[PDB]
Amino acid sequence: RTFLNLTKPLCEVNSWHILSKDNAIRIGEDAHILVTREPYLSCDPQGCRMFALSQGTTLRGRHANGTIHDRSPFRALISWEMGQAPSPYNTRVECIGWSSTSCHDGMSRMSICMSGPNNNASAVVWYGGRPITEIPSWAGNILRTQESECVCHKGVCPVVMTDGPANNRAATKIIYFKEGKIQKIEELAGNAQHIEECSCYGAGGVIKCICRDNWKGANRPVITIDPEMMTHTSKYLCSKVLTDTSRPNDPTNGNCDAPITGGSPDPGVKGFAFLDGENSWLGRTISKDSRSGYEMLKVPNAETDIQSGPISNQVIVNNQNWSGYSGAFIDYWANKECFNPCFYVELIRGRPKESSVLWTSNSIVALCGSKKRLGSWSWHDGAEIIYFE
Amino acid sequence: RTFLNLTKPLCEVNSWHILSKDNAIRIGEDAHILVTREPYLSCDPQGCRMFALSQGTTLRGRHANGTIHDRSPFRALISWEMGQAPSPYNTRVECIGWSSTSCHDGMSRMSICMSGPNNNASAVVWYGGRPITEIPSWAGNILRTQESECVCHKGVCPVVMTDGPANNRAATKIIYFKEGKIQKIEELAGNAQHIEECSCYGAGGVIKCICRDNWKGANRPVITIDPEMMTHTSKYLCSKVLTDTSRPNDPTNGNCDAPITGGSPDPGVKGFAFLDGENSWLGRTISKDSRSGYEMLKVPNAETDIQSGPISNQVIVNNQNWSGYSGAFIDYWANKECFNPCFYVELIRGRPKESSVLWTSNSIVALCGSKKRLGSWSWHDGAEIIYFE
Amino acid sequence: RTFLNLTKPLCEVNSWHILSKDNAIRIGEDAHILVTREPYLSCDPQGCRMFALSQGTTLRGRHANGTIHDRSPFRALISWEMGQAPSPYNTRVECIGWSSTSCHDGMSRMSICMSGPNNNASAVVWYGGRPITEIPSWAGNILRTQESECVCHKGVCPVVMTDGPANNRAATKIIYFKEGKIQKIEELAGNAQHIEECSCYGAGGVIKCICRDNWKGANRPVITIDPEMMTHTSKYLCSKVLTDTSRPNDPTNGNCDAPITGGSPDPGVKGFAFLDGENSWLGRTISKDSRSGYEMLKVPNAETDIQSGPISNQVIVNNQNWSGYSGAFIDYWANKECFNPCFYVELIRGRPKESSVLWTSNSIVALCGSKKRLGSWSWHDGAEIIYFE
Amino acid sequence: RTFLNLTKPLCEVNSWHILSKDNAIRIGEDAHILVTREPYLSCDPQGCRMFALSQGTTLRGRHANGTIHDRSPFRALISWEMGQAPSPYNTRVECIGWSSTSCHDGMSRMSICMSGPNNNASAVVWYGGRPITEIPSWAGNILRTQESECVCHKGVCPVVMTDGPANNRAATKIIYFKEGKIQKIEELAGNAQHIEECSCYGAGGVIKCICRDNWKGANRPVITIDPEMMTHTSKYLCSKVLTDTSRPNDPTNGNCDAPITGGSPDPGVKGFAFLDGENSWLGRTISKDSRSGYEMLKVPNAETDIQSGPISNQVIVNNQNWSGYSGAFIDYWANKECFNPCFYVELIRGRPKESSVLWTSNSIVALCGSKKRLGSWSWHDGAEIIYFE
Ligand SMILES: *[C@@H]1O[C@H](CO)[C@@H](O[C@@H]2O[C@H](CO)[C@@H](O[C@@H]3O[C@H](CO)[C@@H](O)[C@H](O)[C@@H]3O)[C@H](O)[C@H]2NC(C)=O)[C@H](O)[C@H]1NC(C)=O
Ligand SMILES: *[C@@H]1O[C@H](CO)[C@@H](O[C@@H]2O[C@H](CO)[C@@H](O)[C@H](O)[C@H]2NC(C)=O)[C@H](O)[C@H]1NC(C)=O
Ligand SMILES: CC(=O)N[C@H]1[C@H]([C@H](O)[C@H](O)CO)O[C@@](O)(C(=O)O)C[C@@H]1O
Ligand SMILES: CC(=O)N[C@H]1[C@H]([C@H](O)[C@H](O)CO)O[C@@](O)(C(=O)O)C[C@@H]1O
Ligand SMILES: CC(=O)N[C@H]1[C@H]([C@H](O)[C@H](O)CO)O[C@@](O)(C(=O)O)C[C@@H]1O
Ligand SMILES: CC(=O)N[C@H]1[C@H]([C@H](O)[C@H](O)CO)O[C@@](O)(C(=O)O)C[C@@H]1O
Ligand SMILES: CC(=O)N[C@H]1[C@H]([C@H](O)[C@H](O)CO)O[C@@](O)(C(=O)O)C[C@@H]1O
Ligand SMILES: CC(=O)N[C@H]1[C@H]([C@H](O)[C@H](O)CO)O[C@@](O)(C(=O)O)C[C@@H]1O
Ligand SMILES: CC(=O)N[C@H]1[C@H]([C@H](O)[C@H](O)CO)O[C@@](O)(C(=O)O)C[C@@H]1O
Ligand SMILES: CC(=O)N[C@H]1[C@H]([C@H](O)[C@H](O)CO)O[C@@](O)(C(=O)O)C[C@@H]1O
Ligand SMILES: *[C@@H]1O[C@H](CO)[C@@H](O)[C@H](O)[C@H]1NC(C)=O
Ligand SMILES: *[C@@H]1O[C@H](CO)[C@@H](O)[C@H](O)[C@H]1NC(C)=O
Ligand SMILES: *[C@@H]1O[C@H](CO)[C@@H](O)[C@H](O)[C@H]1NC(C)=O
Ligand SMILES: *[C@@H]1O[C@H](CO)[C@@H](O)[C@H](O)[C@H]1NC(C)=O
Ligand SMILES: [Ca+2]
Ligand SMILES: [Ca+2]
Ligand SMILES: [Ca+2]
Ligand SMILES: [Ca+2]
Repeated sequence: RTFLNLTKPLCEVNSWHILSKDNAIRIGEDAHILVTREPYLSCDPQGCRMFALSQGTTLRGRHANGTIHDRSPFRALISWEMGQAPSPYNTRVECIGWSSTSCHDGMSRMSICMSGPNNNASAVVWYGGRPITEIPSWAGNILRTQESECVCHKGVCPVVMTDGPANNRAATKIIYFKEGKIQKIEELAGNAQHIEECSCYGAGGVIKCICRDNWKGANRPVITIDPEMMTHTSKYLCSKVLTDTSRPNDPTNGNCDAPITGGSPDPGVKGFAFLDGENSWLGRTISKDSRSGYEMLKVPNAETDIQSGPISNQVIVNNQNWSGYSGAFIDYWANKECFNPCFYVELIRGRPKESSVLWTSNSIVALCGSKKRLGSWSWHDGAEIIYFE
Repeated sequence: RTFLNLTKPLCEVNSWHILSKDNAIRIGEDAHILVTREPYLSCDPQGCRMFALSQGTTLRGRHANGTIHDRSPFRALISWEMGQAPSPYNTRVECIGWSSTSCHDGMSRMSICMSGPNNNASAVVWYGGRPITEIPSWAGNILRTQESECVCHKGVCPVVMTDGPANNRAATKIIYFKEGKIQKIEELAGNAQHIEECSCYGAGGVIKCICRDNWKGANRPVITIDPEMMTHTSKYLCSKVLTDTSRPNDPTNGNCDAPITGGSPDPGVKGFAFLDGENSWLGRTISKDSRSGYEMLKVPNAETDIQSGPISNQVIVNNQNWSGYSGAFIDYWANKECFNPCFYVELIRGRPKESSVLWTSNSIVALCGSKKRLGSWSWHDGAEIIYFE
Repeated sequence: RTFLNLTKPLCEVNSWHILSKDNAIRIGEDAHILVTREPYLSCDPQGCRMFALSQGTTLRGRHANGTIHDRSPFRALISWEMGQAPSPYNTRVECIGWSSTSCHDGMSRMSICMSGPNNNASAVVWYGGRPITEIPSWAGNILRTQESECVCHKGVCPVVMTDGPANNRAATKIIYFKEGKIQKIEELAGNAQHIEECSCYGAGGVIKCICRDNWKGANRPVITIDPEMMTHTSKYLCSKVLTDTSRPNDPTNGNCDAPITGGSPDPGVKGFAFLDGENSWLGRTISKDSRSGYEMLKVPNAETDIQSGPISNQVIVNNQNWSGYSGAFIDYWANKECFNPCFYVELIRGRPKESSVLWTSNSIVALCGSKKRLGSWSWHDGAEIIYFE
Repeated sequence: RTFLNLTKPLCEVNSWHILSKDNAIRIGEDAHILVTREPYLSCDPQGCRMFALSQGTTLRGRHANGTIHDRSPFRALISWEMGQAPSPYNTRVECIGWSSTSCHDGMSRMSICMSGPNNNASAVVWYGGRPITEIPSWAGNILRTQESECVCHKGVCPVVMTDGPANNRAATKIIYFKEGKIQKIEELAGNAQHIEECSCYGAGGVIKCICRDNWKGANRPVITIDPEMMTHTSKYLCSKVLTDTSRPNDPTNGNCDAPITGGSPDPGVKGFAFLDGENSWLGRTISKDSRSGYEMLKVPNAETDIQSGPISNQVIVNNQNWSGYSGAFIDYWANKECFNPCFYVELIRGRPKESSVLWTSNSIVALCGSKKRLGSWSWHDGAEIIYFE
């Protein structure tokens, strides 16, 4: 019917309610479920779908062996009806490659996938299921993007992409698309020193992207995008509550304008946050060292006050269970007068933390905000690894 | 499309014709069929569909082991095309949780699931495939609901929920919904002493819910709802013909206002009845001790006459086979001048009655009223347990 | 969309071309294929589907064992997109039971199934996917029907049914439906002495049904129905070319008005022919004793001349391979000025002919006429029974 | 919705971007994937689909054994959503047989399959999912066609067919269709000496077909068709860059009007090229002897200059991996002012090159033109033959 406008404010959030869970690993023990990683969700005027990067093999298949590997010619972005597990019989192939993003502009879905060798990858940008535009690498070092949904306003959909070293300064750009065609390209500007795997959402005409600094900061960079002017600024989350993985203990003060460093042994993980003054929530793994457990912390003024701490918390996945990437999404077409925050968490099973199996895959759980105070429990993966031995 | 208005009477019923049967256990022995329980059926303007709570594993998979357990973070309400068996490939996830209800108001389907730990469950109410409202536990003891369809009139859909002990006085409420939003909440009133798992149907502007008293009565409670004023009354089925399971022999007289006690060893099962004067039918298991066999009895005036007995009978499942839950639905959108009574019977296989397997699951059979005098036979499950050993 | 009128003549047929083949057994050896029997095809404004009675188990499943049995509470009529093999994932349940018919009247599809014990069966008649009418057994002996498509004219669809012994005089009726409601019922009239499994088609306002006399005749009965007046007559195929299975050698003369006896060891099989003066074709098995091979014979005047012999032939399945039931259907909605005859052949595999396995099932092949002189080859099933040992 | 016409010019092409890949052998090691060969892709106003000839058994099934054999009554043309692997659950049967072509005219799709014994084969021509025409073998020796998409202009769709010897002079015709009806038949004319398996595309009101001369030449025949006059001419690709398989080294000059002999040990393979002045590209396998590797060569004026050589190259499948047939297609309904070239490569696994398994099958990769300078990597099949032993 119409191009989506981001005019609505964000809903008040006081707790999180379950939206969907696919139990993909429990089911994939017997049924023919695709191996995946890097999942997310995205909505359109008719409902929500799950997305992820297949590895082009089933979980029980002998080719599941060696699926710790991030990049091959056999991966592809695939989408399916929210709640089902991803099989070869229920999935649509959005595009071919090993890094992706996707979003619907109110009229049609744009989907983007990078593929190719490390020194020569390229993106193919699709719209309405047809390929529209190709983008070659500009720094010859693994051209990559969000791994969760992008956001559109009046037909303009910004996408953050990076090309360059994972462990040093790199070349990030924001590309503004309309119907899959490049409208403008900007070089990253501001105080964020390294940008990866941006988790983005919109409200009141503004798009905010909470990302992964894989170089220095255990605090997460924040890009603020104006989709009408097609301009942006960048900096860090102000809060002393650090939310990247492999982080040190939370300091006495955060820093709005420079990375807070430290932690061991990993340099980062995709994550997210909703930032709306008092109404601010940050997610993070529970363990400061590894991708284990997951908590949501309500931290008033996190985007602007270096002394902000948590006033409430919700365990999403207990610390005895494995988590992974986490990213934001919103059902912008809800029949509501405010945009209601949602998020998912990738439940990674297999290697390298579970090395008694030869594969690496995941399942999905997703939740959405509530104004009420709802009880909670842990929504871990649920599969028994001994069954796959 | 318009709102369903309950303007028509019940059709006359003199026997029952076969509507559907999914043979899920038979087919699940090889093809990839999800483990379920608490199934049911519900219709809309286009047709009827089957529903149940998945356990988030297939029947031959290793995770089927332990599915006797009722509540987990891996259960969800799923629905599918009537007659098909539920596989991971042909089921839509309606909501996540371990107790549910659903119904179509003539415009869209409302679905409701409860999830969470015992002392802190919440319901999420969906409308048109999107989440609308959340309701937290009010008594801190397994908030739960019907396990069969709800019924709407002019957009108003009442739901019965209980929170509190299973073996003592609890806190039942009736919640009136419209487009997923709460219109009114009433506390349970009248002579019913305990309320669970109501099976409801509509005719002539009036909604009747036949329930499970898990505390005292082997006679079933009956709530009568007026969807327009949003008020109700409650009492017991008067008839001496007892229909709950683990019940004593039928006494000389029933009791309209108080429970008839006795029976061993189990406190109750979900069941149903159609109450319409002379045109009244009661379902029950054939065995008075176990969930085995299933019979329909025409007992005129069962609703109001403590002396009422059966005038005809129809065996639905012979007493050499396992039954389970049973509930009501109607195709309110049929091209008829009256509303024709339908019902389903859950056919439970595995534990605890068949402990040579490690799982528990169910198939479905469903039948509807006929004014003719149709022959009958047993519609048992039909799987051979030894093939699963 | 309007009601189909049989306003057109039969196309001239000089040859038969391949329309569809599902190869269900070859595929069912590994993938999850439902056991069936008694298949057929039926078309509507949009296309053609295949139909069959499922046994409620896959072919490699342990419940395939014992599927020689014709009647059980686990059978159902299922329909699927023409060409595919029937799996639990791509099949629609039309109705429940162990004998059926189905046809489209231009607006919606009517499907009918009979179920129940031998001395008490009943038919349920469906229209647009809803139950409309119920019909109790009238002779207390396996109420049963065509096992191929019925035909409609101005919204009236006649159906031929039989109740009574298989080896003696039985009671056959013609029931005329309109949107699944009974318009009129007639007892069988004329000189056919027993009727079973009618294969019917329409042309120039007249319905012809070629049937199976299971009692005495190796020649097949023919019923001619006028769908506007709702009347019929009956007799036998006049040709000396006998086409039932288990027949004696063709005699010097046929018999229009009485059965011709003889044949070992089978009392009959479902069959068909198209009867149109010089343009007339008779199907039959190649073997006179058994369900083996299949051939099409152009026998001018077979309907009126006891001396009529073949002038052209086409082998459809060679005599080293198993056949089964056969029946007529036509795509009444084709973009052609005449109605072109089509037919299928059921290819039975397993018991009793192939007793090294425990099951009985089938695949399908279908063909339609051509005015050209096309070459041909055998379309046998194609599976290797050793693979299932 | 209208008849497509071919007035637009070909897009400029400087490199090739990934369009789709199905990973069928990888996924079919465990999931239930049909065995195929002779694939291609074809598009319509809604998108693009993959096509291939099934062998009517899955890859892991016992009936896979023996699938090197080309012709059987079990083969059929199947199509499915682009990117998925072909299983029994998501594939549409287009027509029955062992050699095919198909294409959409902007209103509906035409599909053609040949079937039958070597000496008496026949083609059935389908339009909009309905059979329209049959055509008998004229030379009595494996009537056969393109094995990739045909092309349409203003309702007229030409198709190239051959009947006659594989290793000598044969009888090739062009038949012109409109809604499945024959508008004209022509004998092959011009200097091409033998024609098989033409790969065709349209531009500037003209259709060019790049074929396989199986008789003498390692250079490829080129048939130029005018779909308005319904007439054609023929000769050979002029370039010294030879593109058929089993070919000698490239000579110093090609030959426009006669075959260039040599190569061992195979007489040819299906291949393609796009011919547009300086904007011309030729595909071929990397190995001169065998179906291994695959490369794209930009060769300015290949269609007219015998001295023309490559100015740029892109490896599509490396020379350590198996390839196979290759063909052209275009998405004629893209939103662009030019027709952008696309192509596929068939990735043959199993026999005869990999004789440790009993089967032959394939997977698919397809790419399209880019005006940009995109990097590349190999798109080989991906499966480990040792997992099938
Ligand atoms: C039922 O579930 C609800 C929702 O999870 C629980 O409410 C949570 O309760 C904990 C502990 O009472 C609260 O932690 C308070 O947290 C702040 C910030 O972390 C901390 O500074 C305080 O010392 C205190 O621990 C948490 O805020 C609250 N989360 C909510 C309401 O979202 C409730 O406890 C559960 N009820 C039962 C009976 O288990
Ligand atoms: C055929 O089925 C019908 C329907 O169930 C049977 O009719 C019932 O008859 C029994 C025995 O007289 C009564 O107790 C029931 O009240 C009747 N029930 C209904 C629903 O009508 C009939 O008995 C069966 N006939 C045979 C020969 O078995
Ligand atoms: C294209 C690509 O390789 N993406 C990968 C990125 C980057 O490798 C790192 O963020 C370092 O840049 O993150 C992962 O490796 C990771 O941390 O689990 C997974 C993901 O597949
Ligand atoms: C899922 C899991 O077991 N997490 C455990 C982790 C991991 O074992 C290590 O991080 C792996 O190196 O160790 C902890 O000390 C932690 O980090 O909180 C306890 C936690 O329960
Ligand atoms: C929410 C929940 O656990 N519901 C369960 C109820 C309750 O146990 C009783 O109604 C007592 O409240 O009945 C069952 O357990 C049962 O008897 O088979 C099944 C069902 O899953
Ligand atoms: C399915 C089945 O076998 N049911 C039988 C049951 C069960 O064996 C017990 O309930 C097990 O506890 O026992 C009966 O006496 C009964 O309950 O009526 C007879 C009935 O045939
Ligand atoms: C309802 C029913 O059982 N129909 C069956 C009929 C009857 O046996 C005969 O027509 C005698 O009435 O034919 C079969 O048995 C047969 O010959 O293979 C198959 C079919 O299932
Ligand atoms: C499929 C097959 O082998 N059919 C053969 C049959 C069967 O073997 C017998 O009917 C077994 O009862 O026997 C024939 O004489 C016949 O009936 O025509 C020859 C035919 O080739
Ligand atoms: C109908 C048919 O058999 N087509 C086959 C053709 C012809 O055999 C040859 O082109 C010689 O005519 O090509 C193949 O054999 C081949 O070379 O791989 C495969 C294909 O199945
Ligand atoms: C996939 C593969 O292994 N290809 C190899 C082939 C084949 O082994 C032979 O053609 C088998 O006949 O041999 C080569 O010399 C060639 O043809 O270029 C090297 C190439 O790497
Ligand atoms: C797994 O892959 C490794 C390396 O590719 C190989 O050595 C090993 O044999 C494979 N293991 C299995 C169980 O397939
Ligand atoms: C079944 O589950 C129990 C408890 O988790 C476990 O001890 C046992 O090993 C499992 N048995 C099988 C056969 O998987
Ligand atoms: C070709 O199609 C275009 C677009 O619909 C149309 O404008 C044009 O008239 C057509 N050309 C011819 C020659 O039919
Ligand atoms: C494969 O087919 C051949 C020839 O039909 C046969 O000899 C052999 O037994 C079959 N092999 C297998 C493993 O089935
Ligand atoms: Ca970091
Ligand atoms: Ca009770
Ligand atoms: Ca007979
Ligand atoms: Ca050649």
